[PDB]
Amino acid sequence: PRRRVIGQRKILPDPKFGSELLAKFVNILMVDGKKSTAESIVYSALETLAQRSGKSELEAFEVALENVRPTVEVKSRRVGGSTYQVPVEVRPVRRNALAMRWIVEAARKRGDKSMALRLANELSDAAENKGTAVKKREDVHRMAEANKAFA
Amino acid sequence: PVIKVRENEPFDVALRRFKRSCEKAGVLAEVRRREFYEKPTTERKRAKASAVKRHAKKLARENARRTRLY
Amino acid sequence: RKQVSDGVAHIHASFNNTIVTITDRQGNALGWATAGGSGFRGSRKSTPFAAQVAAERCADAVKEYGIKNLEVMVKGPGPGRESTIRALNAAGFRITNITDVTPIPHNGCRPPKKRR
RNA sequence: AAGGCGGCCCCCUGGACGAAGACUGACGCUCAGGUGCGAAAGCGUGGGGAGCAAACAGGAUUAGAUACCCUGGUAGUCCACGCCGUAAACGAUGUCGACUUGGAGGUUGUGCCCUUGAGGCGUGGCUUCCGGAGCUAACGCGUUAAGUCGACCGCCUGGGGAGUACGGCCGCAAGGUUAAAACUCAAAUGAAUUGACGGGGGCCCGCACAAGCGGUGGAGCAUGUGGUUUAAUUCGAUGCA
Ligand SMILES: [Mg+2]
Ligand SMILES: [Mg+2]
Ligand SMILES: [Mg+2]
Ligand SMILES: [Mg+2]
Ligand SMILES: [Mg+2]
Ligand SMILES: [Mg+2]
Ligand SMILES: [Mg+2]
Ligand SMILES: [Mg+2]
Ligand SMILES: [Mg+2]
Ligand SMILES: [Mg+2]
Ligand SMILES: [Mg+2]
Ligand SMILES: [Mg+2]
Ligand SMILES: [Mg+2]
Ligand SMILES: [Mg+2]
Ligand SMILES: [Mg+2]
Ligand SMILES: [Mg+2]
Ligand SMILES: [Mg+2]
Ligand SMILES: [Mg+2]
Ligand SMILES: [Mg+2]
Ligand SMILES: [Mg+2]
Ligand SMILES: [Mg+2]
Repeated sequence: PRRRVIGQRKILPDPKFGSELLAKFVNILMVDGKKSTAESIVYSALETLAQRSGKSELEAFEVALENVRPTVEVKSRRVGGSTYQVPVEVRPVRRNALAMRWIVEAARKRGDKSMALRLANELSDAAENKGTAVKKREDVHRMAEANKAFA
Repeated sequence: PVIKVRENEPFDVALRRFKRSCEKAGVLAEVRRREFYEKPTTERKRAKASAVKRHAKKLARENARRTRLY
Repeated sequence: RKQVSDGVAHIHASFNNTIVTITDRQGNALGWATAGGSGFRGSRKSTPFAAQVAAERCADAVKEYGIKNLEVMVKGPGPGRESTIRALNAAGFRITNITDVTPIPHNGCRPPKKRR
């Protein structure tokens, strides 16, 4: 968009829990364009996570995002022979979506049986402040303070 | 560019006063112009264009301060 | 040792690096720290923030002398010319004066060639 | 006068301009051959050498890089005395006189009022910018003419060969000055116009980049093409398109 300002069309808050934030989760997780399989996988995975540790089905899943949200991210600008990254803050709207993506891409790399099981395990680690999700958030944080002299 | 910090005040204002001293005394600019040696012709040529374009700005102002534009 | 009460701080800025040396009025060094010496080897040692990191490092490691007053003598117009003294006061010093000493010849020796 | 001349002081010296008068009374302008000065580099004999730096050596980039970039570095740049005598030595505009509407300035004298204090009125000398008539191919010049005229001098006669060869003069040398011919081409050129282009400058765009999702190139197969085979493997389409 050279001359365009956008406004994202709204989406339906999920029926089971009413959180539009969780409704994005099924949209990000959904593959090949189908919600029937993706929505049930998220719901089923949330039952095990909630049963395993702590009440408040939504709040346990919200703790994981609070641990994987990145507060800074680098962007590259080419000047001479080599590009060098410059750090920049993350707007809170994109901040939610970034960690919301990292969990799913890290979940698909476990060796478990069901995608629901892999998602439950990853969300457990994130809520416990461990695993691949926070590790990905750690690199973008470390590599943004690695070269902070640029701005 | 010697500055003497007064009774307390803020260090930022003392720093802003020291920066103003260097700007007013031309410490920054003289180092750059004397880092390399340029030939005497280039010195005479650059001053020629600097004065010519400075006066040309004044002579081009009179052609727009009275002519309606829109 | 000797618990020097007041001291001097020389900032040697340059287009490529920054050196911070803490002394006393007698001109004897106590500790030094440079941007290149602070692990910023490469193209980042000329950044203004790279001088911030080095100034604290030289403010530290001279705590043995108990220095409480500093005079700042900035030199060598470059990137790290004002940031490096913002960090000096953040270390707790009470800067008495700031002076700019820098070699400005009255058309002395001939400088090198233009670059192409 | 041109080349050129930049801390302060001293002592030798040239030129320019202005006010008011005396004085000589055509003593004037130009100048072939001559004579003098003449940037930088260069040469000779002595000194000096901080910094820069041809040559040179190493490190890089590169397909190579005898270059640009980096770290070093000698002649030279500096002084005295002699040679050299060439530059885009250029306002690419010879010197000397006369006349021909105007503006805005810079610098240096001066004689009146209002020594009312700033100021106002003019006359002199150099000098910068813009423009009127006029000039001309157009750019442009335009009272400091490239305008209208006088007096002398130098130079030019298609482009290469060529400011070269030979022969003189000059120089220690580098080389300088004077200076052709055979042969070859139908052009070479100046200014301006319309485009196109730029690793020139602006402003605006779009699945052009950025933010994402899914793919191709890897495998098996379908289909088209190139090639190769064949008695024939019918003809056409061939960057985007
Ligand atoms: Mg250099
Ligand atoms: Mg003659
Ligand atoms: Mg010479
Ligand atoms: Mg010599
Ligand atoms: Mg010698
Ligand atoms: Mg070199
Ligand atoms: Mg000549
Ligand atoms: Mg010649
Ligand atoms: Mg000249
Ligand atoms: Mg000139
Ligand atoms: Mg000529
Ligand atoms: Mg004469
Ligand atoms: Mg004019
Ligand atoms: Mg000759
Ligand atoms: Mg000859
Ligand atoms: Mg992209
Ligand atoms: Mg394939
Ligand atoms: Mg046919
Ligand atoms: Mg065919
Ligand atoms: Mg064909
Ligand atoms: Mg055809």
